[PDB]
Parts: sequence; C-alpha cells; structure tokens
Amino acid sequence: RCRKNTLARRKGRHMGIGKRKGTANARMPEKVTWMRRMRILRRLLRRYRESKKIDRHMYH
Amino acid sequence: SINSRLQLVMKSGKYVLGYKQTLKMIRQGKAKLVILANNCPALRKSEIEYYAMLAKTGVHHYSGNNIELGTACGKYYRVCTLAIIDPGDSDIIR
Amino acid sequence: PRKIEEIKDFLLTARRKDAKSVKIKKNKDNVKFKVRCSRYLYTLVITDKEKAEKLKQSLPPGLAVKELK
Amino acid sequence: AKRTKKVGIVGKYGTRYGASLRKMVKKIEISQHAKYTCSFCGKTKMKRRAVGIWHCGSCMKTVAGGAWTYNTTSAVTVKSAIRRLKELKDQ
Amino acid sequence: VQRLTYRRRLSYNTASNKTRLSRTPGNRIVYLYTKKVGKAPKSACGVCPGRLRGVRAVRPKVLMRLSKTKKHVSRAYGGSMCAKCVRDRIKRAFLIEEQKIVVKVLKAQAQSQK
Amino acid sequence: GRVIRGQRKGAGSVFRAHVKHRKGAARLRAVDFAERHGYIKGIVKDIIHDPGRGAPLAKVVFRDPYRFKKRTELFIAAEGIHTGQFVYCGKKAQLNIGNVLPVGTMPEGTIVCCLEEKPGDRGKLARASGNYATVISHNPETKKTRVKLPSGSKKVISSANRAVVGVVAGGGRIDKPILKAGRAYHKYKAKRNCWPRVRGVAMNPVEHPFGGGNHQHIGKPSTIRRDAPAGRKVGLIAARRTGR
RNA sequence: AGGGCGAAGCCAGAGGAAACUCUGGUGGAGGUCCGUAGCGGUCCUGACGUGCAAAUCGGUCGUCCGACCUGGGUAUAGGGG
RNA sequence: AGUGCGGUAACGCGACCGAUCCCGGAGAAGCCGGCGGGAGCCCCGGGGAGAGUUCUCUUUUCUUUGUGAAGGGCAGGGCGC
RNA sequence: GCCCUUGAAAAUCCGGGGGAGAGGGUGUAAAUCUCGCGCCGGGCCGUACCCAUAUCCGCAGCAGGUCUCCAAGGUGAACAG
Ligand SMILES: [Mg+2]
Ligand SMILES: [Mg+2]
Ligand SMILES: [Mg+2]
Ligand SMILES: [Mg+2]
Ligand SMILES: [Mg+2]
Ligand SMILES: [Mg+2]
Ligand SMILES: [Mg+2]
Ligand SMILES: [Mg+2]
Ligand SMILES: [Mg+2]
Ligand SMILES: [Zn+2]
Repeated sequence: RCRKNTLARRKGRHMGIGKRKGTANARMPEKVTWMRRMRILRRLLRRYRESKKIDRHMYH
Repeated sequence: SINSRLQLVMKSGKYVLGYKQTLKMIRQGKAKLVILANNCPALRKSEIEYYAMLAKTGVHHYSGNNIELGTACGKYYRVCTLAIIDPGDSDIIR
Repeated sequence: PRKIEEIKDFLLTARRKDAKSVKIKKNKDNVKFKVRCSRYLYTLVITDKEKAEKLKQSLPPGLAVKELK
Repeated sequence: AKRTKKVGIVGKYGTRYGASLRKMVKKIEISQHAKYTCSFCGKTKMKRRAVGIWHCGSCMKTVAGGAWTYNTTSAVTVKSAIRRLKELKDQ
Repeated sequence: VQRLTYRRRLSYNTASNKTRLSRTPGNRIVYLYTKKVGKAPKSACGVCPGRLRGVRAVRPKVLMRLSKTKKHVSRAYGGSMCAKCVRDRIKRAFLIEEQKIVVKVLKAQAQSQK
Repeated sequence: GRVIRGQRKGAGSVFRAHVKHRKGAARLRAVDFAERHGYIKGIVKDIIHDPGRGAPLAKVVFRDPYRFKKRTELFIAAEGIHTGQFVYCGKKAQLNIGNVLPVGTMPEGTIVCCLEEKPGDRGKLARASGNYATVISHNPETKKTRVKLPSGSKKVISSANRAVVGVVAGGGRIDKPILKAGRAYHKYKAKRNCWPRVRGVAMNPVEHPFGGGNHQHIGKPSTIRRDAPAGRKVGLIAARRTGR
C-alpha cells in the first residue's frame, strides 16, 4: 500500500502546499542544494579544461 | 640603492628566484650574485653563504624582509633568496 | 591458518614431527589438503583431480590422511 | 556595511550587554581574531593560540606577545629602550 | 531488525567499551570489541607537526611483538626524527663547526699579531 | 552566631586552589658558578599556557654543567620571547630581552620582571601579565639597588638579586570586558572557589556583621580597625581615606 | 531529536575619479528563539487529602550548547560544615 | 677482508652485536560545527525456496536468501613525505 | 570555530644518540630489540537471576525514586503525536 503511494509521490502527488509540514529548507536544505550545484558546475569546468575546450585563464 | 639596480636586472638580465633554484645556479657556477632577504632562516643563509664561498660568488644581504625583496623583484609573491645570473645592462655587479 | 602454493612445500610441512591429520576436502573443482600442525593449519589448493589423486599416495609413514565427508 | 551598519564582529552578542561594552569589545574582538604576519617567514599566519601566545602555522614559531595583539605598545617601547641602553653600556 | 547487547559486564559506552558490528557464519549480527587506534611517533625535533613515516602506528605495548624493521627506518636518527630535521641538523652541525674553526683562526692570527 | 565566609577560607577544604592542570611553578634558574660568574645559555623549547595565570610561560632548557643531562625550567615569558631563541643568563649576560641578569649589572631605567625579592629566591616581584619593575638607582657600596615596583612603591633590593629583562607577556588582558557571568565562572573555575560573591548586606545577621535589618543597609560604619577580631574585620580594613 | 533567526570571514556583479558603497550569494556565530529526551515545577489555589504517595497524579507550564544534566570516587562535621 | 644489503630520495627488504649514560616518542587528551569515506539497518529492481490471498483482480503480497578472529593479497581513504 | 575555560597522571612499551665492551681466526665464533618453525606453563577471587508499574530504596508485589547499551515500517521537519 505504501509502495503504491510512493509511486504516486513520484508522479508528483500528495505533495502540494497542504501536505507539507516542514519548512522548505528542512525538506530540501539550501546548503545541500548549493553543494550539489558547485560539485556539478566545478566538475563540468574541470572536465572542459582537461579536454582543452577551455584554457587555464577562462577556467579560472 | 639596490632596488633601482635590481629593477633593471629583472627587466633585462637573466636571474633566478628562490632557494631550491639559486643553489642549483651556484652549484652550476653560473650565478654571479646572491641576494638574501633579512628574514631568511639562519641555517639557510649560512648554507648559502658557504656555497658562495666555495664558488667564489658575491653575497649581498638585502636591506629588507623577503616580502620587500619580492616586491623589489617586481613580483606579487615574496622571495627570500635570489641569484643574478647575467645582469642585462645594470651595475648591480660592480 | 596458512595457504601454501607449492606441492613440495606442503609435502615438507606434512613430513614434520609435530604434524598429524592430513585431511583432504574434495570440494569439486578444488580438492584441498589440510594438514594440521602444532601452531597452524596448513592448507593447499590443488585444482587438478588426477594430481590430487597422485599426491594422495605421496604422504609418508602412516599419517591419518582422514579424508573428509 | 553589507549585513550590519555598525556591529560587525559583535553582532553575535545580539542585544545583550549594552552598547558601550559591545563597542568596547569590537576593538579587541577584531584584533584578537586577526591573522597577523609572521616576521620569520613573512606569511600571514600569526594567529593567537591562547592569551599572550601567538603561533605561526607555517613557521611553527610560537611567540609570547600581548593578550589581544601580537605586540603591545608597552612591549615595543620597552624593547627600544633596552636596545638603547645596551648600546650605551657596551659602546 | 536484530538489535543487540554488549558482550561484557561494562554497560557504559566509554573509551574502553568500543565496538563494531560483525556478521558471523551463524548469520547473526554480533558485537566485536575493537582495539584502540595507535599513533605513529611524532618527531624528536618537535617543530614538524606531522608524524613519522615507515613506522607501524600501533598501541605502544604491541611494539614489544613487532619486528625491528616495522618500528624504525634505515637512517641516522631512524624512526625517532623526521628526515628534514636530520639533513638540517647535519648541515647545521657542520656549518657551525666550520665557523667555530674560522673564529679559532681569527683568534690565532690576533695572538700572533699582538 | 556563625563563622563567616571569609573565616572559612582559612581552613582550606573547599577554598583551596585548583591545581591539577597547572603546568608547574614559574621560577627562575637557581644560582650557581656559571650564573654567578659567567652566563649559561639555554633555548626556549616552547611557550605554554598555564591555567589560572594570565602570563604565558616558557619551557627553557639548558645543559646541567656537571652531569651530562639537559635540565629545564619554567620562566614566565618576557614579551617578545619566541621558540628557537636562546636565553642567556648570569652576571656576564648581554642586556637584551628574555635574559636574566642581576639588577646590579643592568643600567638605570632598565625594565625587568620576575625579579628576585631576595637573592636566590627564584623570581618573586612583577610576574603577573602586563607588569614590570624598573631599576631606579644603585648604591655600589652596600651592594644595593632601588627598584620601582608596579604598585608604585620604591623598594630597596640587593644588587646581586636577578631579574629577567623586559616586561611580562599577555599585557592588557583586563581591557576586555567579561560580559557574560559565564565568562566569569570559567575564569575562576581554573583558579579557586572564590566567585559568585554574596554581599554581607544580603546575609542574615548570624553569618555576617552587616546582615539583618528590614532594609538592606550596613547599619554600622563599613570602615574598621585592623586591631579587629576575625569575624568583624569586614568592609574597608584600616581605610585611611574612604571615598572617591 | 527536528526547526527558526542568519554575526564575522569569503565570492561575484553594479556603481564610484577616489573613499568606499549597493545588489545577489556563500558562511554558520550566539550564557540566540521555537521544541523533543533530559533537568525543572508556573497556574488550575484541578485530582488526591484515614492518599498510590509522611508531598504523589493530570493537564498547563519554565528551560533545553551552558553559570547545562548526570553516575562513581574524593574533600569539608555540629556554635562546626 | 667479512657486527646484512637495496634505492637519487621519501624509504625498502625476514633477521642484522652491544652496557651504564643520554634524548625522544607512545601511553596522553576540551567542546562545537561542516564535509568526506567505511560498515549495520532501511529502500528499490529483479532471481530462487517456502507462505497467505484468489467471489473478481493481482508474473501476488509475506518470510527467508550466511561467513568469526589471526594471517596474506587488493580496493578505498589520508599524508604538513 | 570557541575560550581572561587551553581541556589528567602514572604503570607499562618502544625508537634514536652514543660506543664501554664481546666474538672467531678463514670454517667457524660470539651475536640475533630474531626471522621462521618446535617444547613447557599461566595460580588466586567474581561468574545463578532480578535490574523494576512484583527480586533494589521508600514499613508492602506502593502511580514515588534509581546510572547505561541496542533501537524496525508508515505519515511527517522530526527519537513529536
Ligand atoms: Mg577500564
Ligand atoms: Mg620500515
Ligand atoms: Mg534574607
Ligand atoms: Mg553579629
Ligand atoms: Mg489544590
Ligand atoms: Mg475524601
Ligand atoms: Mg491501584
Ligand atoms: Mg549473567
Ligand atoms: Mg529491562
Ligand atoms: Zn622535522
């Protein structure tokens, strides 16, 4: 019964304003959301650099 | 003053900054002078001072601390030891 | 315990005074040879079956050779 | 003055302790947490370890200094006097 | 879920009573009590903050068991002192003695002069 | 009625000093031929914090001049001391900082600390934190020296007795406000049971002479004799003048 | 436990002739706020009042990283602690 | 002749004389935050073995699906070499 | 990061500096902070169970008190309910 409902939660369901009790930051912490991004974009940048796409100075 | 004569050396002459590199320059027998900042570690200085004595090379104790000398080489980094291989057209070497 | 890599080495270990039981585990695809000593239980993995059957004969004076099943 | 107009370091304390005290603390509270320059290597790493003891992280030169500053003025003025007298005695 | 108990009469979670989970061949999670973390020796110099290389960082009463080679390194001041501080001690101790000789020479010349 | 808080501190018990984590006494080197006649050299191995003390100390190691043995000391750190420095001391010691030499040698106007009150005592006056004494003036015969202490007093002293040149380290500690009671609590806990202090006016009149009353008042003059039995000697003892 | 507020430091962008200032971030300070366990014990002048109890119970409350709570060891003894 | 040898070096190799003496280390260190790695557990997708459900529906839902210490190897962490 | 807080001793164990000594004389020696194997030993006391709305203390199987470890699914910010 849970598994079924989790599949609903995947589709984007039982997830609107009136089924949230925690603050947004509690639900997804802003710091973590930031950490992901830096760890993405930085990883994109140093992959670009290490393929000779972008030079040292651009990268920096 | 020494800062003026250096300026010209750094511009036109050949040189080398730092202890690992200048000790290799003296050891080759190319280095004609060795500038030491005043704050340099005491063991380091005496070691260098001996290396010049063996290689019959000038050793000039700089008036300033290693930040001042590096500033005085025209670098934003700081240099404690600096060898002057070939001055360009300066009279840093007398 | 201790694994051994040379058929000779296990034969030398089996030939000691301290040794005793030299039980033999036919695992299929493996045929071990576990020889107990004072300190350690030496084992030797002999992948071939005919080579294991040959070694079976080469243990010396009347040791236990307590084959395992 | 990005976040605060006029509290800075002493914004931690919130409303508490009174305006004068918090103004008085801001001077020290800054200096004591300052990273100074190790007159030994020349890196900016002289950092107070505990009261009166400042440590360069690179140089590894622990240095008995002031309570909230690598140098008190008193120490400095005392240093120069002693140097003067030393020279006066020996010649 | 299999919860579990301590295996000794020490109830309190302490420096002495540290554990880890292990699955046995019997297929039951069981506490094993863990040995304290040994440290490599720090240098005799006393400025170099980093601990020494080529030494088995292990609880000191073990060293007893260990072979000599684990406990040290093949150098003068081996496993007592970091290399850097040896090769500075060396050239220091040399350069100092060369100057002591130079001052001895300047003293002897001054005696001969006077 | 009661024995008052104050009378009770003499019995020690709870009011003894806390001294587990204290790193040792902060003496000077003991006198000997080398100190007396020449100068012994030692090196500052480290600079230390000593709980319940505002001054930092200095492990200074010498060589015992009789046994092959590296003896060590705890000097109070002269401000501007640092590690890997040498610290010379004796009669023929050079007049620079962190350098213990007899007051008789050092010239007038010479700032010192950890100064021996009596020769061989191992360092008694001016050893606090921002404090020092100044050598005033010498009387060559009588072998005596006049010294100005931090309290202001101008004490006479034997010219033989030693002092470390320079002021004590960690000065200006008391410029910082404490603010938090907590911050007070944490100070005295590394010292002794002397903190949150209750005013005798607060107390009932059995545990203090100011106690009792329907209004928290003193009731008698708060100045008092010093020919005063312990139990009354409370408030302002032998107070020559009292106001602002 | 879990949340809130978001101090110094740091980044970028914009302005400024300079001094430096704004905007967006990041950062995570504090005898900081909410709030659990914990510690406590406001009000109901509630329950009980030959009690469950020689001081307890229920809800409601205060505090909850600090002058925090707490086991064991150890010290101070009667005009004494 | 012979109180072992290898590496530029960090250091290495199964052993590698040695006293009183000396120096050093380990034992041997607060709290708080953040981030990362490793396990235990949870989760998901499937394989099996046994279950329950089956009026209709459900390739179902439920259980269960292991490797001690000590050695050797190798990842994976870290290095102020 | 915080401190006018700087946060245990000792038993025990090792490393290094030194070089007093010892070893045999061309097949062996003394040596193994010994490498690998082999042999022998490890006495003494505690060890049941309860550990708490019934094995403890509150005269009792008393709504009180009494230090810890482990810690599943769902909902949910959550060791909240
Ligand atoms: Mg214990
Ligand atoms: Mg090694
Ligand atoms: Mg009263
Ligand atoms: Mg009275
Ligand atoms: Mg009532
Ligand atoms: Mg009734
Ligand atoms: Mg009942
Ligand atoms: Mg039992
Ligand atoms: Mg229970
Ligand atoms: Zn070192």
